[PDB]
Amino acid sequence: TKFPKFSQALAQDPATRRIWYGLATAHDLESHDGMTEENLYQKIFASHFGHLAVIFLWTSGNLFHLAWQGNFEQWVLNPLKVKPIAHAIWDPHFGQPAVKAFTKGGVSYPVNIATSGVYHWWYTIGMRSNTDLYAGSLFLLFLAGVFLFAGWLHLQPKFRPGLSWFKNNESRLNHHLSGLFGFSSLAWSAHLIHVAIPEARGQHVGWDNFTKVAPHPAGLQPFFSGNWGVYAAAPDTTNHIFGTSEGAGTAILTFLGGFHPQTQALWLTDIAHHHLAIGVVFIFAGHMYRTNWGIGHSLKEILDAHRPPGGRLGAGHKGIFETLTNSLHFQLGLALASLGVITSLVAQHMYALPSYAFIAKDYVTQSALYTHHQYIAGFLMVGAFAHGAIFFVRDYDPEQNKNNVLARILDHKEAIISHLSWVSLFLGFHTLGIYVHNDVVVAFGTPEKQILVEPVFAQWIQASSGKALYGFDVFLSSSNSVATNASSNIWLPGWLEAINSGKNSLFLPIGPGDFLIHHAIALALHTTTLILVKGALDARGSKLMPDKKDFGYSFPCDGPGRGGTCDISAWDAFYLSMFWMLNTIGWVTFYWHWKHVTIWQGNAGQFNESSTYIMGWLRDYLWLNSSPLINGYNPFGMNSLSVWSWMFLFGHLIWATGFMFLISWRGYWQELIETLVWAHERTPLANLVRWKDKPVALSIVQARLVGLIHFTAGYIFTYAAFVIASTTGKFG
Amino acid sequence: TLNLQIPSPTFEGSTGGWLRAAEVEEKYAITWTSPKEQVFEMPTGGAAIMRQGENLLYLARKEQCLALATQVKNSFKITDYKVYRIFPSGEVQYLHPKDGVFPEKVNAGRVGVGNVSHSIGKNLNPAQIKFTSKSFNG
Amino acid sequence: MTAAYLPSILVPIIGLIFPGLVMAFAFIYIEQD
Amino acid sequence: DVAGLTPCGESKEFARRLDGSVKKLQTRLKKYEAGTPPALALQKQIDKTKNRFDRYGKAGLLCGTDGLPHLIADGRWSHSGEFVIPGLFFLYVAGWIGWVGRSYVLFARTADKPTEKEIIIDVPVALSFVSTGFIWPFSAFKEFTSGNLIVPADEITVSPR
Amino acid sequence: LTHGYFLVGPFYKLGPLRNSDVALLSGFFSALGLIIILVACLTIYGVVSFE
Amino acid sequence: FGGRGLGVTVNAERWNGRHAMFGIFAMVMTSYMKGHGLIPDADKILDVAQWGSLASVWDGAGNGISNERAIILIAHVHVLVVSVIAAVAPFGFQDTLVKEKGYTPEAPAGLIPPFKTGLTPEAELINGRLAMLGIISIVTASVFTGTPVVDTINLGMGKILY
Amino acid sequence: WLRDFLWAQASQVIQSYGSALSAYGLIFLGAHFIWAFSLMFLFSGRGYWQELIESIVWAHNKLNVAPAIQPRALSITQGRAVGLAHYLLGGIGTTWAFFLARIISVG
Ligand code: CLA
Ligand code: CLA
Ligand code: CLA
Ligand code: CLA
Ligand code: CLA
Ligand code: CLA
Ligand SMILES: CC1=CCCC(C)(C)[C@H]1/C=C/C(C)=C/C=C/C(C)=C/C=C/C=C(C)/C=C/C=C(C)/C=C/C1=C(C)CCCC1(C)C
Ligand SMILES: CCCCCCCCCCCCO[C@H]1O[C@H](CO)[C@@H](O[C@H]2O[C@H](CO)[C@@H](O)[C@H](O)[C@H]2O)[C@H](O)[C@H]1O
Ligand SMILES: CC1=C(C/C=C(\C)CCC[C@H](C)CCC[C@H](C)CCCC(C)C)C(=O)c2ccccc2C1=O
Ligand code: SF4
Repeated sequence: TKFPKFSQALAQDPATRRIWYGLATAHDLESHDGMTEENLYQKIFASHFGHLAVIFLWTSGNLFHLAWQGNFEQWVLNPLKVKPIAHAIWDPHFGQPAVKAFTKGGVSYPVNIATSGVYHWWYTIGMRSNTDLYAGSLFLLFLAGVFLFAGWLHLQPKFRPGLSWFKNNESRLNHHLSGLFGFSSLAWSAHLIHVAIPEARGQHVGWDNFTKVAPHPAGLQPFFSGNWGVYAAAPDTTNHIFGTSEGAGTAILTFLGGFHPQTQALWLTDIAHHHLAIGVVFIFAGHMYRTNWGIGHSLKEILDAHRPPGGRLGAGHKGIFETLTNSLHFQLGLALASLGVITSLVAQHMYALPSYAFIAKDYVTQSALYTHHQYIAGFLMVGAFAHGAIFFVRDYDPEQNKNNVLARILDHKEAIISHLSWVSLFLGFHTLGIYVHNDVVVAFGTPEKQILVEPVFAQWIQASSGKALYGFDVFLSSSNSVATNASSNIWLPGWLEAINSGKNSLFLPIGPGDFLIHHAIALALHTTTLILVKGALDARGSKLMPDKKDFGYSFPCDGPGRGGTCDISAWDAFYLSMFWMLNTIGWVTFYWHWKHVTIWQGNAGQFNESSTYIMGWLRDYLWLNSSPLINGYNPFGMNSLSVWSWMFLFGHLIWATGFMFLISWRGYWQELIETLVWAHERTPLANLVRWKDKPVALSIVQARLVGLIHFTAGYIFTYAAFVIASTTGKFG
Repeated sequence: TLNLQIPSPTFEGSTGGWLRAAEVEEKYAITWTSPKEQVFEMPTGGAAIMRQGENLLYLARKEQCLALATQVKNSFKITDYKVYRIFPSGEVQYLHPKDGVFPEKVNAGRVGVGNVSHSIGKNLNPAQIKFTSKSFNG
Repeated sequence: MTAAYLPSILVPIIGLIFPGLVMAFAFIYIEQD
Repeated sequence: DVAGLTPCGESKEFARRLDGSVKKLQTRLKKYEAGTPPALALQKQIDKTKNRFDRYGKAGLLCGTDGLPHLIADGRWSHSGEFVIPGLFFLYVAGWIGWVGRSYVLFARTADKPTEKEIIIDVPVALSFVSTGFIWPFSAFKEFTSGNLIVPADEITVSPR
Repeated sequence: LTHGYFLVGPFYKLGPLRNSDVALLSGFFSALGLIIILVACLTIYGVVSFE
Repeated sequence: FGGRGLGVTVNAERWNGRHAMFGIFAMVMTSYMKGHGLIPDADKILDVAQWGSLASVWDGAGNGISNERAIILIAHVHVLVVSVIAAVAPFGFQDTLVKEKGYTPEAPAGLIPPFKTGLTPEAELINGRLAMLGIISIVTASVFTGTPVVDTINLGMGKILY
Repeated sequence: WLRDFLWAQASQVIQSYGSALSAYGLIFLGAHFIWAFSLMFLFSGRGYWQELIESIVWAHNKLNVAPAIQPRALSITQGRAVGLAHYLLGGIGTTWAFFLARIISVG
């Protein structure tokens, strides 16, 4: 058996555990036999190339499947009535009524209705026909092939980079900030000015004419003259019909603010100046570090020099440079945390300030996008903490970090965990007490006895942004404030028009239910942070197991001795925190979907009166919106929601299956497999057939992971089916 | 040496006995002497009656043999038991007691295997021994 | 749908022939000594 | 008023809530004979509902558009009895409770067998301790400043870092 | 012969084309596909099991 | 893989050449019958109510596979069943598809094998390579012009078939 | 089963608020709470809770309020038993409230 060629210990396993553990440790290159650091970095570089190629192939596949089987050319003409098609259906297990019921979108074959929002994004950036969609798919296929060839090439001899090249922090930071962030943003601003804005104004720009069709009538002469404000003159009129010249302006760079009154999305000129400014700022950031020419900053000197002289941080940040450069897991945790924060930021800011034309009226698409990127955010943050725990297990050198900030985290880890526990118990005790209190007093016929705290802090913030609903009369809601007079000539009219109109999701009105659900969200975030931080900081050892770092990041237990040591590793803390992450994104998406459905229905008072107690959530959101989902198929017929009606139940099945690997444990199943081995060995006409690997029960860590996987898949598929089918049944 | 001609305890048979891996990979044997014919519990499930005199028994695992040895030690005061490992080629490897003296009693000539010359809290952190074949013990 | 024969050609291939050969060859690879 | 809310004593939807509750209790009252104990119980429930709505309307509570009282908790004194002053009452009691429990723990260490004191409470000594809690902030602060509340880090067990 | 002979029956009697005029042809073709799958199973078993 | 006669081996080239000669024959005979109208109900659309959901193609008119395409596919299914049975249960005298691990590989014939006319393996390999090259050329001439493959074969043969 | 039995007949227990059967709805929610609380014992293990109890013991040691009886996490068998007991209580109480509210309302 030589499948796990990277592990001799796994390859000598005589049982079925070998295949599973080779599958689960295949990409754990640091644990492989005889792995050196240079080989590790080169394999990581090529794997990153392969993932980039996979992303490009997926995007090219989306573009191609739309150019072939979509209705983009029909959808551009009538964006607010035509249902967008994701891809075609060819399933031979279908009966005829299922073929009939999925034939939508103005085509003659069964199709799925798109929820990804690629129509609005591609239409906003200037694609109009199916031809350029196919050309973009071809370009991304070619780009993916180029990156596959680069991944092969940069592993070939005399091209394999050295460890000094990989650990060049200053050069990589300068090039990735100035070029990968800055010049990419400048080029996207260029694409918006040169292509997207003219196509938004009904004038065709492609590769055949973009060198002869000026983005602005005055050309680049106002840019080279320093009369840049000429590019701000004659913006798009409030009567502008998107994709046509009727009411179109000539400006290419404005900061008008608010939304286009027809598309209910941000002005494209604002997006172009934003990405231009982001490019300029990032190129200015990308000249900061010294690479070859004496000027620039040194990262080691900046880290060592910022030690506060009062001694409250100890030695400050001395040794953090080598600890960060030498540990890929510390870097991975930092990157995953920052990525999770910004995809949460994307999820909040894109529903609140949409940039794609007509996507604010596509309720299913907004729900799917928010839910998707928020679940991605939870996964990324959990991964950040998990790989930080791996950094403490594998890479943390105390002797290189004497009196460091990391060492001082470790020296007051008990205070951190105890105060996290205190705030988690505080939040849970009083939030659950208010919710149960409201339930009990509403059930007894006295809703006037509820404890309803007005969220005056966030309402004050909304008034500071210009919301005149609450009468706070402060900052942008004050017509005499210095901020109001400062911004009155630039952006205040459009922003005030967008924030004080109740037709969008810009700073939606909030009440006691919003207060309670944000404090529940704070409870869940603090508790997940408690589990993850306690796992990371106790990863090296505890009072029950002071030599945990000798046993690695993942192991089942330390035996029944010393009272019992079940789930003591930091991997087990990851495993416990995954449920709480699913709970937190569940609460967030429940709040988002119920509030947005009640506003879209014109029945926001139902949310305002029912969200203060749990029975309102169970009845008016879960039970009430389940009716089109559970009627996707029935004894009277079926319709297009039936697949979600299947998938919903599918989730309710697979979620439950996870429980069996999380409740029942190993020895029972192992003895059953002994009985099955005896049965197969003693049965005639079947003992002629022999297994090559001995059948064994799944290991403890493997069973925890498999139960987690079935649980998580059920969670995701159940909520996705519910949100899409419910939004479609109410609004589509 | 293992005498293959030692008679076995009287057993009616069970489904818990050794599988094909005993005749293919390895098998274990336990011998002991009893002062009388008496009923004992099989480690694979069931009751057997051991004869007066010598008894030879075959098992699939060493732990089953040592469980039987512990059972007859604490219930019948039998300490002369010997456990052997038998391969399909017929080579017999004596296992327990390895030097004739039980492992809980000190015997001369035994050498310490796996002994570490410091406390467990003096083990190395993984960061010293990453990308290096040095042991965590030092 | 232009080239409508392609779904009916490729979906049975991708869904039954590709996984069967992948499972067979992966089985052969992981069980061989 | 605060945050665009209206006082409950002039809110028409607060009156609609009161009227709906009164009619809901009165339609149950209609099915019973006058003088029967269910009729008296229902009339008492009506009286409690009217008194509660009257008391809530004259208290300066703010009502939202739902028709329920909304609490203000930003620190302003005009609603200082809605969160700040009851919370201090809890702060009075809870700081009491822990302190007397802490005192009992310091007593229990001095006994011959502490764990028997832990499971079997010395009731006179515990009653003395629960009497001591009425001046708990000043006593706790003097315990803190004399170095008898906080122990140094070198006398507390910690795991290997 | 025995197993392939009895494999025809359930596919003919219970398949999705059982109420059509080509029920037996579809059932035999499905049985042949199952036979080919089992032959592939035999082939990979013999490849991995014996030297 | 390579030790069993699979991959770039002389056996695999010979087998693909044999299959390519048969493919040239099948395309020519298909073109001859399709030009001459020997396919009964060639434009008949197969109905889902008889043949099930596998007959769905989802084109713009009829939404069913034509009867002619089904007849061509069933003709191929016959020789696929023959292929499977010959691959698993070959004749004792027949050349086998997969070879044993300790087999002797046939020597590569280079640019051109020795000119042995008749039912010799050299002539078989020469027409097999010729048939593979002809299939490549026919495919390229079909996709660079828009001419259908049957019509391309008829034009390259000078309208002999029809 | 999901729609015509579970979804359909639970209308009575979730609209019982403000009526005499509202206690069943409260119990319905409470059983829904406790059963989920049971999974915290069922899915987790002793070592995590023992180390968290170590941190809480450090917190109580900082204020010199550590008890003489050393707090330990519940045993593995006790963890299984507590999770099973709260699971059974939650499920039986949920079915209890749902059945009783439905059959009192419609029968
Ligand atoms: C200017 C030169 C330049 C540029 C452009 C890059 C570019 C890149 N390098 Mg890099 N590199 C450079 C110089 C450069 N390098 C130098 C000089 C060195 C040596 C010191 C290295 C050493 C190096 C290593 C060692 C690695 C890379 C990697 C990467 C890739 C990161 C993955 C990726 O695509 O993220 C794309 C990222 C961006 C486009 C910017 C970040 C985007 C953020 C999240 C904001 C975007 C939000 C926005 C609203 C989304 C809009 C889109 C939405 C509509 C869908 C990327 C292609 C990694 C890789 O994958 O290798 C193949 C890697 O491991 N580089
Ligand atoms: C009236 C209804 C009500 C009810 C039933 C509860 C119930 C509870 N509260 Mg609570 N609380 C309420 C209203 C209520 N609260 C209000 C209105 C406030 C605002 C002032 C608070 C503020 C509050 C805090 C700040 C804490 C609680 C805690 C608790 C829990 C433990 C009780 C306790 O203190 O242990 C008995 C006391 C001890 C065992 C030791 C004494 C510790 C006390 C709390 C210190 C008080 C003095 C200290 C100097 C003040 C520090 C507060 C500072 C951080 C702002 C319990 C479930 C505690 C908790 O959840 O723990 C995580 C907790 O820390 N509550
Ligand atoms: C609804 C289910 C539920 C509930 C209520 C809890 C509750 C708790 N979990 Mg938890 N957990 C759950 C499911 C649940 N878990 C699941 C499914 C998992 C995945 C395995 C986890 C994983 C998990 C981890 C990994 C951690 C927790 C932690 C916590 C505690 C702090 C969080 C909090 O809000 O404190 C507030 C506490 C509550 C709201 C609990 C309810 C308190 C009750 C209502 C008080 C009244 C009791 C009542 C009077 C008793 C009378 C009964 C008698 C008559 C018989 C708390 C005890 C963390 C912890 O211990 O932090 C200190 C921690 O580290 N849990
Ligand atoms: C990852 C991207 C992706 C995905 C999920 C799909 C999904 C689908 N395609 Mg599609 N396709 C894609 C890219 C993709 N396509 C690209 C780039 C092309 C251009 C060559 C096509 C061309 C295409 C045709 C012509 C047809 C489909 C069809 C289908 C459907 C049936 C599956 C099938 O027969 O595949 C067949 C797909 C191929 C033969 C092309 C391979 C797909 C790309 C190139 C590979 C991507 C792999 C990925 C990056 C790595 C995965 C690793 C691991 C997870 C396995 C299904 C909805 C069929 C359909 O319409 O049924 C209704 C059909 O007839 N596809
Ligand atoms: C994406 C993959 C995929 C595809 C393309 C199909 C396609 C089909 N399934 Mg299906 N199926 C799938 C996945 C898939 N299934 C999965 C995952 C399951 C498990 C839940 C099932 C369970 C299932 C059942 C239980 C049944 C079908 C049936 C059918 C057929 C529909 C009825 C009909 O007209 O056929 C008429 C039937 C035929 C024309 C027989 C086709 C025989 C093929 C062509 C022989 C090929 C053998 C093999 C692939 C050769 C290569 C071997 C190699 C892989 C080792 C159709 C061919 C029905 C059927 O008729 O099957 C008998 C049926 O009863 N399926
Ligand atoms: C003598 C009582 C006492 C005191 C003063 C403290 C003090 C403290 N505890 Mg602790 N605790 C206690 C009992 C006590 N504990 C008991 C009995 C339990 C088991 C339920 C806990 C469980 C516990 C947890 C799980 C946590 C704390 C935490 C804390 C700290 C913050 C305050 C807090 O969260 O309170 C909240 C207190 C509770 C939730 C439990 C209180 C239970 C009752 C109400 C107190 C016992 C009163 C006692 C019976 C009176 C008898 C005396 C009489 C004979 C005179 C602080 C060091 C937290 C921490 O680490 O913060 C830094 C934290 O996470 N404690
Ligand atoms: C555990 C593990 C061990 C070691 C490795 C590891 C990776 C380090 C770690 C994992 C760690 C975790 C994951 C670390 C990652 C952690 C979390 C996610 C950091 C969140 C930071 C939020 C910043 C401070 C800002 C908000 C904006 C502020 C400045 C604004 C104010 C203002 C701005 C200007 C604008 C307007 C708003 C107002 C308020 C007016
Ligand atoms: C001491 C140094 C002072 C500053 C020096 C650098 C100033 C900026 C230099 C810009 C680059 C050179 O600019 C030179 O080529 C440009 C492109 O053909 C010309 O620009 C012209 O053509 C462009 C392309 O059609 C049009 O969009 C412009 O509206 C038009 O003015 C400039 O009129 C010319 O001066
Ligand atoms: C939460 C949890 C614990 C922690 C439970 C603690 C250790 C015991 C809690 C008992 C409390 C103290 C008694 C009842 C709580 C009352 C509501 C308030 C306490 C009253 C005090 C005066 C005692 C485990 O020990 C455990 C063990 C094995 C698997 C899973 C778990 C597990 O999930
Ligand atoms: S029950 Fe399982 S996880 Fe717990 S100590 Fe025993 S073997 Fe380890």
